[PDB]
Amino acid sequence: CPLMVKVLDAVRGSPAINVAVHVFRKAADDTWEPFASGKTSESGELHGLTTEEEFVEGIYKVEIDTKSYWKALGISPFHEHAEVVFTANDSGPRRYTIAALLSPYSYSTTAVVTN
Amino acid sequence: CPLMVKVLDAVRGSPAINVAVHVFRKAADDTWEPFASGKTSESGELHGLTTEEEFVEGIYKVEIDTKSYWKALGISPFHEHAEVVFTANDSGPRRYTIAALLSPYSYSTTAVVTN
Ligand SMILES: O=C(O)c1ccc2c(=O)c3c(Cl)cccc3oc2c1
Ligand SMILES: O=C(O)c1ccc2c(=O)c3c(Cl)cccc3oc2c1
Ligand SMILES: [Ca+2]
Ligand SMILES: [Ca+2]
Repeated sequence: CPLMVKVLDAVRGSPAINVAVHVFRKAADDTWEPFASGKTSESGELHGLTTEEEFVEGIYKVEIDTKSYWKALGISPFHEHAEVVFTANDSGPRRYTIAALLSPYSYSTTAVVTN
Repeated sequence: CPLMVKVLDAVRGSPAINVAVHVFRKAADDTWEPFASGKTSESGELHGLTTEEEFVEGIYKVEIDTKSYWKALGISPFHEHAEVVFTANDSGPRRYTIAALLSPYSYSTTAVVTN
């Protein structure tokens, strides 16, 4: 599991459960090709998106469907989605966690990259 | 101007100066059409992107070129850019400040919307 996504809710103080997440990889023609997707679990985590063999160097986009999340909770949101765009670089063994903390008019994201 | 962008640097505790910002608007064919662009000043602020006439309803994407910013400071950062995607003016004109706070492996963004 080289890529995991974790989503937290800053309003309710909880994991963000059942959030749709789509991962795309940038193609040679600069378009975004679907790569993996899923919904966060009760812990706010989305595991099993990809494998070591599939996850090659490149530019990836993680789109978190925050608008649908807030709407399911009855809360008025600002963003259409949260988008995290990054380069995967093979500098020895690495596992990537893309984490996001959501509020209705703000989000924060960090990368936790470990060996 | 109804759209302002402000960027801060969380490593230095300073405005993020000379950050390139590109704004796109979703077209009727669902592609991202260029809308406006500029760069942050010595205060970290970007004024004058657009006008009340040009800033119509739509879905907008504000791309903040964080990688180019860090690279100019001699730092290899994680993200390619920070992306802020939102529907604007759906209930009439508003003024939007899109703020971002940058670190090499993380960013936060918030919107301040006023009438
Ligand atoms: O990976 C985890 O377990 C984990 C735990 C805590 C956080 C967290 O508090 C956090 C904050 Cl403030 C801002 C932006 C992203 C974040 O991501 C996290 C991720
Ligand atoms: O518009 C301003 O003047 C302004 C002032 C402070 C902040 C700020 O601290 C801040 C933080 Cl912590 C996290 C994410 C976005 C932010 O945007 C700001 C914007
Ligand atoms: Ca490389
Ligand atoms: Ca409308």
